[PDB]
Amino acid sequence: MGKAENYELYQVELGPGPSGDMAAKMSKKKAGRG
Repeated sequence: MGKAENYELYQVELGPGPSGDMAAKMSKKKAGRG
């Protein structure tokens, strides 16, 4: 059975980086005191 093969593959097909579009864009936008 499949879990999310078409799920993650769909995200990588939409934006560029898979884990670089949700917490990374918000980490630099609101980092300041890190």
